[PDB]
Amino acid sequence: MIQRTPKIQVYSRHPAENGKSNFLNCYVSGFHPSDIEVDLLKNGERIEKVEHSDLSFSKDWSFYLLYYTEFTPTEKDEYACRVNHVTLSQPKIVKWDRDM
Amino acid sequence: GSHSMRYFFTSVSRPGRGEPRFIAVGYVDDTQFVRFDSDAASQRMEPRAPWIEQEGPEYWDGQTRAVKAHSQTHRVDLGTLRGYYNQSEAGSHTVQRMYGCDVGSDWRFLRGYHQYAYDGKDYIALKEDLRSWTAADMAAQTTKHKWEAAHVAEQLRAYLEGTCVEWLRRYLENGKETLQRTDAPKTHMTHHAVSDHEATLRCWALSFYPAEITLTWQRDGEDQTQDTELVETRPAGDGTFQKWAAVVVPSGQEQRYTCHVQHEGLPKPLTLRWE
Amino acid sequence: LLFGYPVYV
Repeated sequence: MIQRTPKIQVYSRHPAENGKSNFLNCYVSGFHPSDIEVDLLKNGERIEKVEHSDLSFSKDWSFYLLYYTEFTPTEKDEYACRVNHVTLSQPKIVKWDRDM
Repeated sequence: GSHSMRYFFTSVSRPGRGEPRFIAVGYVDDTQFVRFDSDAASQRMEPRAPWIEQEGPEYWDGQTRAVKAHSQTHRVDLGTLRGYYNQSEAGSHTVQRMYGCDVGSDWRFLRGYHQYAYDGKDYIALKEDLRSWTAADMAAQTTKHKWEAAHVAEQLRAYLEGTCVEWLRRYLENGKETLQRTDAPKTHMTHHAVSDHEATLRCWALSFYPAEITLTWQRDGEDQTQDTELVETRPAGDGTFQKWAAVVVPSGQEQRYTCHVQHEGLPKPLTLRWE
Repeated sequence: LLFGYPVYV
């Protein structure tokens, strides 16, 4: 059966500014089947209050989801998204680069 | 301009763990407006855009009834497809369904769709004439024949050409602030050094709606297609979209490069330069 | 508004 790897982008809703509230986003797209595991990490640990968009899919039938959480960025805190899916042998971790 | 309405349905079997997971979503252009999730506590079709929240209990009760009827037909479909493909009871499988309509810039019916995929691949699709079916698999022919004999296309034609576009127009009018708006891209560039002899110039487009956008780079006005890194347009989470495009610019050459942005929200396409 | 008639593959 058809299996497509998720593309992953990790980024903020607004241009990141220390001390200003924002949303950290992990966008997963182009994947099949739809079961995926997506966590947001703050300094290496799973963030607990993380929501997601309703499962939908593109013209070629592949799925996409946005995972998101309110945060306030600081100079030192690191953020990342960690994804597991049938196409990945081990969890893929993408770090947040306040420049991507 | 031109508009669309689409509904998207995903049903996933979960052998040994209960009924299939069923999710429906509806969109007008790039704006989600309804959802149903079979795992949620409400068991109702739910609003996801503010303009649909004032539709009232006849709407919500009837859309809850219709969407549950769609859940049940996919529940049966999973069992039907498993039989057709001689598949075991153990494995999880996926049916997806999409239907809907486009209107043109006159707001008249332009195109309609109704199509299914099984486990990520085209299963059956209504053709553009809304009168015939495209079916690639052998298993899919059984469905095509069943549908030709039950005149499913005729029923679908009447919906897509009538109800579907009438309700799209109602939504366009009722959500005119949301749906008939454009948000122009807010743009900028960043510059970051790879090494001493080259740097990455990234052109950003933020907060734009709708999602369709063209972002390119040129070098002395020649298109840099092969040498541009382009990422997929992504949601900001607030109903707007984001995209970027980057080139590697060797030293002293920033002035050669222009980033070109086309978007319905712009009064004229932009030409940006690092300078 | 959703299509109101059942379709089975």
